[PDB]
Amino acid sequence: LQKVKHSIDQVTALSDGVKPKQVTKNRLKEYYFNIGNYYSIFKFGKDS
Amino acid sequence: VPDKTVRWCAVSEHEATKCQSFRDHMKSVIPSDGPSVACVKKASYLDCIRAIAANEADAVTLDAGLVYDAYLAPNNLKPVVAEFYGSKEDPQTFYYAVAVVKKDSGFQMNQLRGKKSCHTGLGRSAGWNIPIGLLYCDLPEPRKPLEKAVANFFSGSCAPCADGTDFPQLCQLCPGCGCSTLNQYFGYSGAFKCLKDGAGDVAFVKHSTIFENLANKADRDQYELLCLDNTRKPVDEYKDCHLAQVPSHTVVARSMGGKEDLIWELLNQAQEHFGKDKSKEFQLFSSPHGKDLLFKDSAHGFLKVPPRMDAKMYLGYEYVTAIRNLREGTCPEAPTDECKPVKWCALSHHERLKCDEWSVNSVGKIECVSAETTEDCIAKIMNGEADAMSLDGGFVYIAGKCGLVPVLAENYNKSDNCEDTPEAGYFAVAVVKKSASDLTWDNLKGKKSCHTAVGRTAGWNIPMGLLYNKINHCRFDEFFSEGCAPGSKKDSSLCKLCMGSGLNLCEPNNKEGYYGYTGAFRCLVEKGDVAFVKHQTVPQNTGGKNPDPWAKNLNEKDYELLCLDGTRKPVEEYANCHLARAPNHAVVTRKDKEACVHKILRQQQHLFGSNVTDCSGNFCLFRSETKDLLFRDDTVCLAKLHDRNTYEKYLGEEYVKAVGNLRKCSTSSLLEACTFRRP
Amino acid sequence: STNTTDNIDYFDISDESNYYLISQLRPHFSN
Ligand SMILES: *[C@@H]1O[C@H](CO)[C@@H](O)[C@H](O)[C@H]1NC(C)=O
Ligand SMILES: [Fe+3]
Ligand SMILES: [Fe+3]
Repeated sequence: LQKVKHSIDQVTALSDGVKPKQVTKNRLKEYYFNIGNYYSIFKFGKDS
Repeated sequence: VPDKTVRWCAVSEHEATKCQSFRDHMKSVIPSDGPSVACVKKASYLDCIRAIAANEADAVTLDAGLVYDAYLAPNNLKPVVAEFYGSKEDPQTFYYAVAVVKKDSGFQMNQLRGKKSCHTGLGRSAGWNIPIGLLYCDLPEPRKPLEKAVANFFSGSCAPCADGTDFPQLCQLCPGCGCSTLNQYFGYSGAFKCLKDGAGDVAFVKHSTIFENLANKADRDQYELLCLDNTRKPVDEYKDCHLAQVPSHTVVARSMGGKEDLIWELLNQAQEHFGKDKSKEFQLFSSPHGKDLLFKDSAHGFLKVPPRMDAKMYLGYEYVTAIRNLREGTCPEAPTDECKPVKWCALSHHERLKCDEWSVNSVGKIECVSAETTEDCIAKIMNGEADAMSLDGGFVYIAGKCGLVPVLAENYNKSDNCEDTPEAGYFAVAVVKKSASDLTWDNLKGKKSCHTAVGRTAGWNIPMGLLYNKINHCRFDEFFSEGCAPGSKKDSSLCKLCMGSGLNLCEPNNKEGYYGYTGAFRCLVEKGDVAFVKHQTVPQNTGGKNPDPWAKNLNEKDYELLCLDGTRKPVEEYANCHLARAPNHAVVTRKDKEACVHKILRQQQHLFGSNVTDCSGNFCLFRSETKDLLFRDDTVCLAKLHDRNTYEKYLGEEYVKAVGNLRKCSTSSLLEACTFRRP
Repeated sequence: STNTTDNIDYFDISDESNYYLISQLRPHFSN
């Protein structure tokens, strides 16, 4: 339950949000990899 | 908030590029649960030290001489990861400091006056402390402040980080002293460029600096480096023309908040993937837009600084004393006519009573400084806050590894000339009772075993070194069922058989009743099956020799000692049945106060030795209140050690081998920290 | 009345580096 609440807190914390029209390719990879892992924490959290 | 970042200090933006590349490349091969790097840009090294102190950043890399400026309060910074300089096969930790000069320039070391000099920093190890410390005492008065007299000594120079406002001669060859890579002559390569451009007559660097900046063998055949013996030698051989050896650069961190396990967790996964051509894309130890950024370009690996080792034990004692005398400005003359009073060391508030009574009954020649374990008082000798100790041979091996020497060695045999006679030693035995006749040295599985304390000769090293070759594994808490051995880990059964209450269980000192020889005999009488003591324990506690009642009631004949083959031989006949012959105890001290502790204890012996009768109502240094405190109670005289003053020579070959078969099983942290030094 | 437990699968173990957690629900990893 702690990992679920931390995941929701970080994602909604990113929904303020910083708005670039353009980013670097490795920055974009860091983004999709990043909040993709937050989906992995949340969807892994619900059934547990 | 990512909640697990290691902040890092960069000295310029020109290093902050390297921090950003190390951050993005180190983001990949660590998973998302692991730690990550963040970058903090501070202007100078000292502002980063204040930054880590005020909890902004967490780590930086500093030299050996700047850790001394990093642990002084209110900073309190400790080295946590040290780096290595040799090859991967034989890792070196020390490195050399040398003085490189132009060819045919016509200086030896003693004409070195008024010539423009290229330093690498103010307080860095290989560039300031060894050059100024070598040529230091030829300077005229006033020595303090050091920079005024060095500033009048060299006819202009460049030493970065020195205050150019109060001292213009230090910042003369450089335009302004800047503490970053923006100053074009900072660092090892910068001081060598201060030699190469022709403005400097001498440049003080390490040995690999001339190798790294040049790629031509003939150009290295031009430049030379000058020695201690007033000779010039070529730069290919720095083993013979080096000024001094210094410890490595370290990543400093905080002492309380840390966090050290994330620094080691980060860099340990960093040097594997990124160390030496391990990735072609990113380099940890090389950079395109500069050299020596965040690390050295001569480093090859990182090993952990042990947790016992603090700052002063990292730098050593010789180097801490040289930097401290170079700051305060003393330059001692030292002819040995009168000696200072010896600061003795004593543990745990009974030895403070007997020590202080001895401090008053002397003239004033023996003082007392306390400790709570013996392992801590050995470190307190190594720092300098105490001088002597009386240790048994197992801790004489530890303090021998750490750099102390034995001076006087306790005798036990009464004679009309015992200051001369070298005794062979005393025999270790194990003592069992007449109630149990099924016990046998071959049959020790699941029996309770009382011990003197961890690390001692007759209680731990000699018996468990013999039990180790049978049981073939390091854990002894699983072989015996229970047993009383103090000083071991609080989790073990070996801890929870002992009696010292409360919270003083397994504390290796006289807080417990069960500590010592006689306390091992107490747990043998009360709750144990076998105890490991000296051979003289049962006669000293047999038959009303102890007025304390549990030993007042006891007798000799019921307790009989056991051989190692499995038979019974009487306590009266100890020579034909013993575990091993362990050496007698010894007084240890540092190598400089050897003659003084020798002299003061020889004179101080004859007043308060065994010749003095009427002990109650007077002072008897060798007797005590049966707890065997500050000295072994059946000493006769402190024997002289001549021709044999080294732990190797004094302890003998069989005992050094007998401890060496147990050295992989040892868990004492101070031995690990002392053996960290060796490459 | 119920005196026994039927489902036991709440046991889980993590790696020594604690990087990954295994579970006994499918798909047995978060990844
Ligand atoms: C013991 O003390 C007496 C009196 O102080 C002294 O004369 C004697 O020399 C001492 N014994 C030794 C062995 O020095
Ligand atoms: Fe250095
Ligand atoms: Fe002993």
